[PDB]
Amino acid sequence: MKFYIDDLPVLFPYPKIYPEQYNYMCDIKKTLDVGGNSILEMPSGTGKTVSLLSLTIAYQMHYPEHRKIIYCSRTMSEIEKALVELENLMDYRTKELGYQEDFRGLGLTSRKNLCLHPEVSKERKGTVVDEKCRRMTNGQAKRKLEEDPEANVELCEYHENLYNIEVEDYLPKGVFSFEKLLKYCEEKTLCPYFIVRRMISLCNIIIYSYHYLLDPKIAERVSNEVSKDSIVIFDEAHNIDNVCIESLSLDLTTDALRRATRGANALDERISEVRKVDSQKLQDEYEKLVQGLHSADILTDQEEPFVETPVLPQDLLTEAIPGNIRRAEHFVSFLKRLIEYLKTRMKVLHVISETPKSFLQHLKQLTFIERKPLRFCSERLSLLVRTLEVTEVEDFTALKDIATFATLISTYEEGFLLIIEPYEIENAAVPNPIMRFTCLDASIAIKPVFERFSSVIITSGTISPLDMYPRMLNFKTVLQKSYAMTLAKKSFLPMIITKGSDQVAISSRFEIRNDPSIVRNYGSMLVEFAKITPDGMVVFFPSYLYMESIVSMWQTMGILDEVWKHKLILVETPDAQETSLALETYRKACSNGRGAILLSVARGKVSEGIDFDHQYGRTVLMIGIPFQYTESRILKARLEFMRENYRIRENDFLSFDAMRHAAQCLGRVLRGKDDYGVMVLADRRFSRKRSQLPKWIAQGLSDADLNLSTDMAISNTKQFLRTMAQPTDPKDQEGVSVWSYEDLIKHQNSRK
Amino acid sequence: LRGEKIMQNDRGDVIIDRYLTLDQEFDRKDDDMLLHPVKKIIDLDGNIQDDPVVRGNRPDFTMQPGVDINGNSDGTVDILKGMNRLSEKMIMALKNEY
Amino acid sequence: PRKLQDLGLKPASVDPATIKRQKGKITNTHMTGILKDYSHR
Amino acid sequence: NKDMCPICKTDRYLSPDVKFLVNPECYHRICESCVDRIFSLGPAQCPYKGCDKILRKNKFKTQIFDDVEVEKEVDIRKRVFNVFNKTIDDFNGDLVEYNKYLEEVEDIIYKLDHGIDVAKTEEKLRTYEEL
Ligand code: SF4
Ligand SMILES: [Zn+2]
Ligand SMILES: [Zn+2]
Repeated sequence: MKFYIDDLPVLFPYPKIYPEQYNYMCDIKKTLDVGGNSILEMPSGTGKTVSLLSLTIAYQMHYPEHRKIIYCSRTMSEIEKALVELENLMDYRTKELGYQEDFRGLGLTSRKNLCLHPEVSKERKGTVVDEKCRRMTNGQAKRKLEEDPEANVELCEYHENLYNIEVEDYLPKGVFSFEKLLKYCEEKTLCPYFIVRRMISLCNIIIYSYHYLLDPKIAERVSNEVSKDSIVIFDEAHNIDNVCIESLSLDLTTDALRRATRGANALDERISEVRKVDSQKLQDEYEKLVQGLHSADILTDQEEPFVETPVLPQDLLTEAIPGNIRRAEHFVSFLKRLIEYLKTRMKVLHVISETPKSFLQHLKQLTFIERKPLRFCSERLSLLVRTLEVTEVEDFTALKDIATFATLISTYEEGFLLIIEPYEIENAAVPNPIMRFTCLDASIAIKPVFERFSSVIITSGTISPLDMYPRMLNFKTVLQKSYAMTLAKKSFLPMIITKGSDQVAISSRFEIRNDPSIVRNYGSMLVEFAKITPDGMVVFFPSYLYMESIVSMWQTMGILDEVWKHKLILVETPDAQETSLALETYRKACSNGRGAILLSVARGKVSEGIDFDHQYGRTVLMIGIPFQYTESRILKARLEFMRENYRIRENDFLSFDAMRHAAQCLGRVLRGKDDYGVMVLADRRFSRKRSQLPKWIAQGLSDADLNLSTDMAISNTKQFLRTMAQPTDPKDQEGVSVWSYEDLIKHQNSRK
Repeated sequence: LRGEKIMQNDRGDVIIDRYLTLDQEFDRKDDDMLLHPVKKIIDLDGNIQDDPVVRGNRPDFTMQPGVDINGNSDGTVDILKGMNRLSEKMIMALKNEY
Repeated sequence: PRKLQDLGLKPASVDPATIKRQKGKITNTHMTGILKDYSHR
Repeated sequence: NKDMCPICKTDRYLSPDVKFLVNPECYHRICESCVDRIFSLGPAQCPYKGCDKILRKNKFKTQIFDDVEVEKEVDIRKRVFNVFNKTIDDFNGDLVEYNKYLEEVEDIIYKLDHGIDVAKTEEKLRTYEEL
């Protein structure tokens, strides 16, 4: 349809529209026109991505400002869905306006997802892929080939073919999903990664993950190309604090330092070798360092620093190199004795938590390393590596960890803590000391974003409570609200199971995981639901270890044998590719009527973007509240930090963290309003968390379902599934849950 | 083959045990028989490779496969893979030449 | 073993001193040899 | 040279109370037991094959870093920083002069560590002490 808001014409790609979608679009436009941030929570059974793209694209195409759009999702798989929705929306616009308007929309991701080189795309880790591409694209190979054609260094035909054509002609006008982008680039032998990265400044809408906006290592290059007045959308940002914290965190092991000394020794040997034969390089670098230049002025735009900048760009010192680490050998000695100090700090016998200031003071005492040189460690190493012609950098890889640690601990002092533990795994014959640099404040990484951009929309399906995100992340919103779906007939049955058919309490507390009664009670619930679930059944566990133990217990008990008769058993595994194959099989078995059951972790890879709608999900079995491991030094430090700063009680945050994951998994079962499923929360502690669930889920949870038994939940499920299989009466939803164009106009008349 | 954890105490049979290592070779040949590129919609490998330079805090032992005192695997992941492979082979067998 | 344990050497033995070496008148009797003692379950 | 005194060959397994020490003069590992018997009466030459540098028992200390070479550099660094010591304010905020001063000190430490010019550098350390 094509309807009107106060003055903005918006073309919806569907003939019908939900009341929630229209209200969602109206609120978004109000936020955009008034300026500022907002937090909008729309249910999962209502199209959110299409509504966002429909309004925002229309907004950019109508107003004189022509503000760009930045779309942030949490995983790469979501970028594809957003791009597919964008393609569908733009195709509708091209057919209704009579022409293809000037529009470019591209997704962004790593080389590993976009490498077409037959020999470099066959790697099992992205770091190696980046290294090989850099070797063929840094320009060292091209310059050597220019001087002497006989050089055996190779290139990438994809990267080289781009230089023939201009940046504005890399792709035709339109929207390019990754599936479409790779196909187009393969037929013309071009690099999708370099095409995308060189077209961000030209895109009307750019879609990437949160790691490309919050992580300083990969963000600064991308951030410098996007505009300052663009529309910023945070899609599915209910777990954004976790991304913000891992961006400024690091871990050091004994193996890391043992591998760092070898690299430092190799670096010293390389410097000596270069000193004998070709010494002009060292002097040339030293001269520029004395002048006051940094990596930006020395490195060409074609090459990248060896050590990614680990701190936010606003905290990097703009002064010249301190002079202590100005020469190659002096920096190596500086680096070596820093490694030695780290090694001697790994021999503690009890957990030590210290501020970055205390660590710096002790470092300045035992050795004589000051704060300022430590801040330039990463910046200097990238220069030394660049000037040493280090064609293979396998030896020096470990030094990137030491440099990253050095530049972090010397930069930030508030909101950061250094934990040293003699036991990474308490269940080990021999201690394995670990050193963790943890970020406690989640707003440090997101502070630049909320200041650089004027308007930001924070939207998600299960982002509740809405007051805690402004508290946790220091930002203020013009409006924060959650919509309740106007579903004519109840489509999802949320239930809470507190005990088994024997009326014995059930819980997923880790200390009683190996309990014959709780294990058998959960297994009986799994089997009984597997008997009435028609097609698909997803089961989420609080942790992977809990799932591993209980599944093994079920095998001995024989509970799995009963499940095998009705459905196939697919299990989430640590390997990502194997889990992807499990998802493919699970979907296939759901489609052909064989029936499948998928056991996954609530805080795992499956729960962070994979949706189980229609037949892929008809029942969700939340086995326990997904609490973290409370006896974690990092979490306890974060809980203490939040309590003192933001006045958040430790239990409140722990419950909030657990519920934001339980609700996260619940909302992945409804796509439209014709979708239905049963949500069962199997834990006695869930009974008092109804007020903590999202508003649209809490409204559907009845007072009788707050504490059910397994038999009483099965009987209700059987009745509900039977009821949802009947032909819905169109008149019951003709104008109360689904709107035609005429109905929408009426709603615009009565309101005004 | 029944997806049950093998016990070292159990004596077993001498003759059949000779094929245990052969099965370890058949499972490898079957893992490739199932491996193939996955659609980007549900590609979980690209999500972990989205940012290849992510360095945070290593997850707790509750978010990792179980291990014993000596540090080696407890073996429960093997049976998880075994049932996963059984389901995958059954579904693949459906899409035969017929 | 005690002397070895004072020098810091692990002793592979122990002192043997620590080895702890571990009604009336019935009513019916025509059932002479029938009643099996099912005392516990 | 793994866990035992090179002189007395006192392995740690049979003598768990063994404790090693180093002398800045030659940085040679030696267990405490050898130190008392060889040096208690007075100064004597180091009991190493190829080392004839005399030392006193009062100078022995405990090695901090597991790398001997870094210990030598740090100790020399401590010796130099006890003499060559200034701050940014010492040059009234002139960063160029301060950085050049820092580079000179590092060059002094590098030369003293690798023995490039021991005589001239050592005299310079002594000279600056007066000033
Ligand atoms: S230029 Fe592109 S295709 Fe070539 S190696 Fe690099 S990422 Fe792969
Ligand atoms: Zn000795
Ligand atoms: Zn000596």
